[PDB]
Amino acid sequence: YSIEKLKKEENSLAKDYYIYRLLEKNKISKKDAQDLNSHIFRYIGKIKSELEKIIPLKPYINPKYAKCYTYTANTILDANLTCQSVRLNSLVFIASLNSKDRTTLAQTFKNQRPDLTNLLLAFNTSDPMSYIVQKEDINGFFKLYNYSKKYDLDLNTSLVNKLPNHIGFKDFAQNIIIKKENPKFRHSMLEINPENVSEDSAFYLGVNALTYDKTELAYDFFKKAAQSFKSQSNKDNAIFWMWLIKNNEEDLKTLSQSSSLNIYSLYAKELTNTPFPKIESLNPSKKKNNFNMQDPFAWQKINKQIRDANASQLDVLAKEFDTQETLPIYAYILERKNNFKKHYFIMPYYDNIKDYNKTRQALILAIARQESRFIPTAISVSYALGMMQFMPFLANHIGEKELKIPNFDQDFMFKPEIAYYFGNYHLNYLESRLKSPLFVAYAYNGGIGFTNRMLARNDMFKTGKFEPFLSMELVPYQESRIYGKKVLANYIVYRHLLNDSIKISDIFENLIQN
Ligand SMILES: CC(=O)N[C@H]1[C@H](O[C@H]2[C@H]3C[C@H]4[C@@H]2OC(=O)[C@H]4C3)O[C@H](CO)[C@@H](O)[C@@H]1O
Repeated sequence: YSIEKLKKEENSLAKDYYIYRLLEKNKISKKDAQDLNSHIFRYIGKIKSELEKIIPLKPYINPKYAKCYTYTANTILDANLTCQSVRLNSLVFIASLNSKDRTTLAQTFKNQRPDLTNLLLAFNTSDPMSYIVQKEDINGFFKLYNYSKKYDLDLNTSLVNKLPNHIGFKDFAQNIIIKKENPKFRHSMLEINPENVSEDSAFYLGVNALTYDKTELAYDFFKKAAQSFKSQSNKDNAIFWMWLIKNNEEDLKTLSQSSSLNIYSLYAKELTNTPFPKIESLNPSKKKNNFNMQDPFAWQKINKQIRDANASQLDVLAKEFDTQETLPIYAYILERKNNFKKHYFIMPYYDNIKDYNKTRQALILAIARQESRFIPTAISVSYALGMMQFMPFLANHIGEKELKIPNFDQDFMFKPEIAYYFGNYHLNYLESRLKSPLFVAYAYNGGIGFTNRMLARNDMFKTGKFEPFLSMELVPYQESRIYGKKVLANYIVYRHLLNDSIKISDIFENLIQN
């Protein structure tokens, strides 16, 4: 489709994908690209940097403060007082000034903006973080952390307990704990009162406390996380820790009776001889309908209707799409429609995988459920394609160089036959090197480079009191940490449905290297 037909379609990730594809093939003229900013659902990342190679946009700065960016560190004392304050938002700017000008600007600002005063005087020292910490300036602490992550220093109880009141705190704690940077910051965060944190912050501080073997503080942190978490999956992750640390059976019972199906609730059910949860069964009699499951545009359309529906338009959609041909959509609508209380694990386009061994089938289906919910024409924000969410680099390399498919286009990933076959091929490569389906899941999402780098560390997936569950919490990419846990649960479930059950404790045992 030409840029002109693309312009007639609604903004969406599909449209973006296709505009990107013209860009990468250099088929968009400077003229085509004029009105094109209005035609991009999500102007971030690749399509942005690619369209800015044609029409650079170097904006934007408000007409108000335009005079203010005509001054440099050399001429800043000639600037009016508003301009002075604007430029001092940048800690790099402040670092650029000489110390005489910092002293002067610091006196100007001590009345109305002592935040500025403190940063100004801080950069007149060999250690700005220490100066800020001594003044207990919370806003300054975070501006310094964002400016430079290499500042590290011990923080007292008074101070650490103020940090969680700032929006930066969560990202700050997550980062330094899973990356294992700022050891003095980490050690100091052992004195945060659990009362003062909640949710993810509380959870990550529980993980922190485990790493220093402070199991009491860890429980309190995990407990506070259990009581505050919005989603049940996260509550469960926290209840599981509560149990592992103390071993109260009230905790494990709550976890075995969870409405959320996840690895922690599954493991707990196994440990308590609780029966496997009820998996729905969808077998629509209706054979097909009008809907083109191979049209990416139709999907994005119907996907917006499903998202933006009262739980009553849903029942109109559910019935419209209650067919064998639109089964993946049916299950998608149903999942939302029953408020995520029912467990849907379909096996669509099964003829394409029925001749693989059942353990392989489970792995493929588990990946596809998380990647796509089995939507053939699914496109991610990084433009990963189809049910198995292949990046176009990898899809083209497999399809052109390896499997030598004739007339291979990357849009072939929209075909179930192909998605499942390339999925099988790529998983074969990963399994043969990594073995565990959890490790395979990490590498399917984050690449095998990152996974091998992680497994080579001697603090990851080794033996230890709290292993392998602690390592699972310390996987360094957030997206991959979450992905693994989910795909693993999907794997258990699908092995079960396939009559190829495995104890999840068996999976956890083979995560440890001896
Ligand atoms: C289409 C899409 O955005 N897919 C992405 C996937 O997101 C799914 C999840 C979260 C949403 C999204 O599409 C769905 O149907 C739900 C299941 O997440 C993965 C990382 O975990 C991504 O690797 C994958 O590309």
